Amino acid sequence: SGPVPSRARVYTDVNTHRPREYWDYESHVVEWGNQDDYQLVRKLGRGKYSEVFEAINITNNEKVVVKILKPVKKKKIKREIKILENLRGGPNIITLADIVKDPVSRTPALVFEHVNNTDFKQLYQTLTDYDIRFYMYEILKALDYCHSMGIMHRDVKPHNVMIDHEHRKLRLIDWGLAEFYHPGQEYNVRVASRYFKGPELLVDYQMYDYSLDMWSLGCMLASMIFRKEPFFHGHDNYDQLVRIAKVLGTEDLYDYIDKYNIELDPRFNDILGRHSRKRWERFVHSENQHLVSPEALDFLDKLLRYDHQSRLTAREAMEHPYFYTVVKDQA
Ligand SMILES: N#Cc1cnn2c(NC3CC3)cc(-c3nnn(CCN4CCCCC4)c3-c3ccc(=O)[nH]c3)nc12
Repeated sequence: SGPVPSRARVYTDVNTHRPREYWDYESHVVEWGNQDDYQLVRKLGRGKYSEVFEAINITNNEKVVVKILKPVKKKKIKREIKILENLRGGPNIITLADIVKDPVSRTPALVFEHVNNTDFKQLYQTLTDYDIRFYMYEILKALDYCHSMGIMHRDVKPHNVMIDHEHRKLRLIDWGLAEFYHPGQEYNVRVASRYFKGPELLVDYQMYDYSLDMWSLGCMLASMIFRKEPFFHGHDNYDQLVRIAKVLGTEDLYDYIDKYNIELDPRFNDILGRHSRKRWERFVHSENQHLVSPEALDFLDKLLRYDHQSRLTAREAMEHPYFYTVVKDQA
């Protein structure tokens, strides 16, 4: 028979209770601003679906970030715009300032608030135990808010986390892969970058939910406290699952497959092997021990579970002893 269905443990029907317009992005009508309000200053980078620039809004002298899109299905641009508008003003969510189009080229561009970011390949190695808890807590506020609003980010990784360390300011960006959660919906598993993909994506289990973001968050926490980037270093999507199995063990994986009646791709049989569940101590050493504590390991263990239903929710994660000092300092 086929796979056993699943439903999100929390915020299951928040979209069902909303008016259709909230989540039916295919019928969203884009509100366009004036492209002449912005002047491109410099290129920040490119990508498969966009080129991004730093720009100046000449009507108020505000520094902005402009993401000029390459050909993308209009429903997907509508999805990103709709999600950004629904989440506007939410804790640590990037602000979509404007949406403009080149009148000649017909090329759309999304205009975002600017964050004076310090690239993670320099910032992360300088972070203290307290910095890691503080910033993890800030990401959790962004995830609990978007999940409570019926949205999964589906692309949580260091590149999508903008940090202005001088001002202790964090923003979760790039909502281009984000989706609305609907109970019973089967989603595309070809989402997220390889190292952050949850087991549900790797075994082709389509009835996933917000908990997908908690796995990616666990991958980020592990890379930060162990200074091991990436934490699960797969050569491809098949080997990515092997890398997780070598840490979490094959027994919990096969119990996960059996529980949801998942048909495993036959390629997996001869590569998964048999592996015991390792203890987190084998990743601890003299140069990372200052970031590792029993509460960091307890929290990590509760995020990195094969069974998406058994991972902490963003709200349960925020109540973890790992954040007691951050919570006390914010009060
Ligand atoms: N939204 C937003 C946003 C706010 N600030 N801010 C900054 N600030 C730093 C300039 C100080 C940079 C970027 C950015 N830089 N490169 N890329 C593109 C991806 N990059 C290409 C080079 C290699 C690594 C991946 C982006 C971006 C913007 C929007 C987006 O949706 N995805 C990504 N985005 C933002």
